[PDB]
Amino acid sequence: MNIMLTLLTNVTLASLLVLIAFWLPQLNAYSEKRLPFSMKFFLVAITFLLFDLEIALLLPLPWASQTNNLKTMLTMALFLLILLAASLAYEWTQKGLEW
Amino acid sequence: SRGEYVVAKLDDLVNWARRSSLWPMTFGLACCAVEMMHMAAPRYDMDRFGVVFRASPRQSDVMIVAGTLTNKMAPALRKVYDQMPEPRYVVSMGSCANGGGYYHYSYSVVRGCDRIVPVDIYVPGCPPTAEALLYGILQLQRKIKREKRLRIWYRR
Amino acid sequence: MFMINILSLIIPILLAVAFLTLVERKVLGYMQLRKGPNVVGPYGLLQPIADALKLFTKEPLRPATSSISMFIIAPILALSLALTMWVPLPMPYPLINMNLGVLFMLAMSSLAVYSILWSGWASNSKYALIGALRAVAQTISYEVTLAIILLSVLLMNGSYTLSTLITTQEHIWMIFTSWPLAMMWFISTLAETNRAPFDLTAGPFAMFFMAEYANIIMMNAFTAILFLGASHDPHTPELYTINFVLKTLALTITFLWIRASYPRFRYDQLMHLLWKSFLPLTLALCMWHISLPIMTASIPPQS
Amino acid sequence: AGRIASFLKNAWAKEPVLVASFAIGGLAIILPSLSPYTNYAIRINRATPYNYPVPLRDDGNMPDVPSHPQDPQGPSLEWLKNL
Amino acid sequence: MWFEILPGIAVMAACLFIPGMATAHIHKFTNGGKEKRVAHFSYQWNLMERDRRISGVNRYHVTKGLENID
Amino acid sequence: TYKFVNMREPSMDMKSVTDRAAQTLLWTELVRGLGMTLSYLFREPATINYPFEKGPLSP
Amino acid sequence: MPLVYMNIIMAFAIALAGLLMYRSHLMSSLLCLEGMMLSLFIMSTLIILNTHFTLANMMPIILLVFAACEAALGLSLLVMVSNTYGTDYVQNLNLLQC
Amino acid sequence: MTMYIAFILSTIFVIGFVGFSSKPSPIYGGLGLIVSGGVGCGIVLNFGGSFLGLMVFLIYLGGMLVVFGYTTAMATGDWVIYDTGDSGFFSEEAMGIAALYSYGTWLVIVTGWSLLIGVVVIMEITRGN
Ligand SMILES: CCCCCCCCCCCCCCCCC[C@@H](O)O[C@H](CO[C@H](O)CCCCCCCCCCCCCCC)COP(=O)(O)OCC[N+](C)(C)C
Ligand SMILES: CCCCCCCCCCCCCCCCC[C@@H](O)O[C@H](CO[C@H](O)CCCCCCCCCCCCCCC)COP(=O)(O)OCC[N+](C)(C)C
Ligand SMILES: CCCCCCCC/C=C\CCCCCCCC(=O)O[C@H](COC(=O)CCCCCCC/C=C/CCCCCCCC)COP(=O)(O)OCCN
Ligand SMILES: CCCCCCCC/C=C\CCCCCCCC(=O)O[C@H](COC(=O)CCCCCCC/C=C/CCCCCCCC)COP(=O)(O)OCCN
Ligand code: SF4
Repeated sequence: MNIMLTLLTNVTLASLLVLIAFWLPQLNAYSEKRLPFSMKFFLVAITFLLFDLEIALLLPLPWASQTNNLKTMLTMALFLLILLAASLAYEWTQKGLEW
Repeated sequence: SRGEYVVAKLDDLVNWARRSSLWPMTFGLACCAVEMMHMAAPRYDMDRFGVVFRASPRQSDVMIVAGTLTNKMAPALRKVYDQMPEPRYVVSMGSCANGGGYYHYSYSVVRGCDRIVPVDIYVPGCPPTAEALLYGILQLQRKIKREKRLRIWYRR
Repeated sequence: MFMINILSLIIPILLAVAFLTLVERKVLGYMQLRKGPNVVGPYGLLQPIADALKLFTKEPLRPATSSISMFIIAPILALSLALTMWVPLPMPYPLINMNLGVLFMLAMSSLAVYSILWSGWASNSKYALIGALRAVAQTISYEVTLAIILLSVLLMNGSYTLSTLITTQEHIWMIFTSWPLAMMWFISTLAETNRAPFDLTAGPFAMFFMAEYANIIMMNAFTAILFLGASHDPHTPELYTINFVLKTLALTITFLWIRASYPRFRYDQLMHLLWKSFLPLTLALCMWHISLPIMTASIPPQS
Repeated sequence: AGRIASFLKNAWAKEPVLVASFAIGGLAIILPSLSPYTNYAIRINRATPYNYPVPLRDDGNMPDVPSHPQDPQGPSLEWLKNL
Repeated sequence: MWFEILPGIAVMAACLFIPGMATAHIHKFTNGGKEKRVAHFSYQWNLMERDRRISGVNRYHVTKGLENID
Repeated sequence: TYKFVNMREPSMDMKSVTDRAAQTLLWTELVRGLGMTLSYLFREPATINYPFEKGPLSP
Repeated sequence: MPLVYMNIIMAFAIALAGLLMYRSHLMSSLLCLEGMMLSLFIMSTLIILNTHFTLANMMPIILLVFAACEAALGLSLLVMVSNTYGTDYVQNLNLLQC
Repeated sequence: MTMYIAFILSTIFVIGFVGFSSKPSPIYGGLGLIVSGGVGCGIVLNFGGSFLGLMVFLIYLGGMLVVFGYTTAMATGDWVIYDTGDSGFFSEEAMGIAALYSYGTWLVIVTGWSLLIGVVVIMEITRGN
């Protein structure tokens, strides 16, 4: 309720400010007179998406550190980060990060 | 009455706002651009008057034509002027822009930038000193201060 | 009195970003052996008001053929996100006390790119579309390392609550525990807001400017809270507010300093910078900060 | 031996970021298996009571189960205090 | 000189002074002179609801001491 | 008479390599540039107060 | 089964029908697939949270990640098709036929 | 009752799906999908899944639909089913999700292998030739 009211107020303030900005200079009369598709941009977007997925996997780490299974949790976290590094290394070596 | 008092004070406020922040885009055609950059230098510091350095064409109030306008260049200058939002002002700097100057009798030079766009202030000199261009900018500010739009709207 | 609190959070931020333009101009001028605006207002103070009034009275250049819907939508989203990102910040008491404040900040920052995408798309220009694509790629590339560094740092805090960051830094600052992550975070925040040396790119223009400057101030405040932990005594929070504001101001002036000091990168140069220097070190330090509390038996409390 | 040292010296030049990253990652992997404080961290995690300790029904055959928290029977946290 | 930059900065600081300070004062005004209660984990919420029920005025911040034990 | 502007050879001993790596990983020259700009901030500007002050001229 | 589950299932069905309509613009096919995934995630999260099945809270995340991977795959394929024809029109895919 | 706020959110979810399933001008379909995703995240957040809702809002919207829009721009009855008891001194969804590294080792292994294979697959497919 508080957060929804805050977001509503933010949006309303922005909308009112934009409307007055667009309509204050509209009341006064005036004169009033392709293909390329670079692939590397798509590749960097896809790499960002995959790294974002691995970040999503890494996110529960702060709570993962209180489990009484510290060896297993540490091993799995290090394995996930090692796999992230391996993905980065494979993309690096196969000329995936060039321009 | 209060009806004209309100529009007079609104005119004063709007004129102060418009002249207190003039954002120029400069056509650095020739040697007068050098004196423009010297007017932007630390000694004269155009920015201290609210006149920013090298604004974008879509957000510029005043156009400074500093150099010789050739026949090959006139359409580009006219297009850039047309792209500018209103209210818009033009300052003609130097003899070349004012009337052709040293190249007046030439086959490839426009005899004055006022054949293409209307001009508000003419700054004379070959080139005008940075102080001269600053004086022209302040004269344009005074000209803006003199103007009255809400009053014209009210009495019409 | 919640609406009063929301307004007292929103309006002062807008005033601060209005006068940050003046501060930047004066700082750059004095670092350039000149002055900034000193004619409008006693000390150039009335310059932002004149700028705003002139901008709001100038004819707006609608493309006359582009999508009007997105042309209006982009500034709304930009400014709404810029104002929304301020609510979880504890100074020292947050307006909205979220459990996962950090994740909400990250989500809003990720949302901030739709404004760039839509503005570039609705520019109806191929060159502006290319520029928008480059900007979006840079944004996403750097928020990757932002998120990774953020989780690595928060591993020492115990949760995603920003209020707990004050308790974590009661005795020492977080800058000492991890300065390399702090340097990388600072550079990533520079690249996030499109500030030099990463600045490769009427009314709506002013509103976009307000959104960017609010994002800059917010990012510097987030850095101050995350890495420079002020001391908060519960019986006088004004001391913490003073300290936090001073640190945020110092960081923003450091942003201006950096802008005035360096040339700018190329696109491929900053792409390579990130993907070949920050990401490997970020991963290595993430592994190190996962291992360290377990190795030293210093795991933060909350779970 | 000599080849490894030469390669490391050449890598520390013109590639310092990768050398630092690999060193940090290797240390992060190796050190936990050699640290003697990790068992202390596991014990600290084991000593945090999140749930209510449900009492056991006494049947006269539990000498090691305390009848009261202040009684000496049961686990002690003197080591945690000394840490 | 350089101190001519100080005024604007000062103004900016004053603006950044307003939000946080305001929040604090409001949290004092709407909570009976104390900090707003932090309620995570659903146990603190249970404590707040119990306080609201036992207050007698439907306000959690109205604390009841030993004088209410009779 | 001619001069060479960029004809230097870095020393390849361990100390110099470590110094270059420290410069890379700690951004020493960047702080040097920052410090020079900071020093430039704390000196008097060269701006005159036109139109109340005028630039020097000659007969 | 309350109305919220019905609404999410109906949203999934609408997204499936939109995917099967295939007016044009294979990008729209991918969008409909991902709307189907979003509905699946939403109602699976509702079911798991309602029943307080703690160990199952990991299932949505996993699903999300895997589905997003597929999107990347699909996106790549889309790009390839465009690189042959210049557009992602569905009717350009008629070289192979029954 | 707030006129069945959960029902209202689900209804807006349905209208968003109807709007984007018509597939008009895929940019507009992406807009409808963004609105629907925001509404669904709101549903999850209001239900009590703060972490999963924020995961929607962050991962889905900020990365995945962003990549979708980027690629596109390149081209041409409630409240009754709720529980009664409390959670304790933690949030149950956070504990269950964190159990992925202790309980769900197999899931971590298979998901990581799938993600690395997906990186390799994307690179090979995009290699061209
Ligand atoms: C057996 C024959 C193997 C050869 C066949 C190869 C086929 C593929 C190999 C992949 C299968 C891996 C099997 C591992 C199964 C995981 C479960 C088992 O290991 O026990 C776990 C033990 O965890 C171990 O630490 C797992 C470590 C192994 C993972 C690290 C590397 C995995 C890489 C394998 C392939 C991935 C891609 C290729 C990389 C080179 C559980 O830990 P624990 O805490 O007691 O119990 C939790 C339950 N509690 C909470 C009630 C207590
Ligand atoms: C709170 C609601 C906000 C809604 C919008 C309101 C906009 C903000 C209000 C604040 C306006 C600030 C005005 C301050 C201007 C004073 C500047 C003054 O010094 O100008 C001098 C006086 O000139 C004019 O007389 C000043 C006119 C300013 C406006 C007159 C009164 C307008 C008040 C009406 C406000 C009501 C607004 C209702 C609709 C929004 C001349 O200086 P100038 O020539 O430059 O420079 C010469 C340089 N020298 C001196 C170094 C050589
Ligand atoms: C075994 C531990 C695993 C965990 C740690 C890893 C954490 C993350 C680090 C890895 C991230 C990805 C790395 C990807 C590797 C790609 C390397 C590469 O291709 O770069 C080569 C060049 O780099 C190389 O030569 C390969 C790597 C060189 C060695 C790096 C360090 C190796 C180990 C050194 C430290 C060993 C341990 C420390 C010893 C000291 C005791 C503490 C080409 O560079 P370009 O910029 O494309 O071309 C130059 C012209 N533009
Ligand atoms: C014994 C156990 C210890 C545990 C491990 C600790 C190891 C720590 C030692 C190493 C860590 C240092 C890493 C810190 C970050 C390094 C990143 C880096 O070096 O990148 C640079 C590049 O970095 C930059 O250039 C960024 C500059 C951006 C311009 C702005 C200047 C910023 C400086 C102003 C001050 C910064 C303030 C930082 C802290 C702020 C905190 C709020 C490399 O790029 P290139 O030189 O071009 O070469 C790469 C190709 N071979
Ligand atoms: S106006 Fe005079 S000084 Fe300026 S470019 Fe022309 S000839 Fe040179």
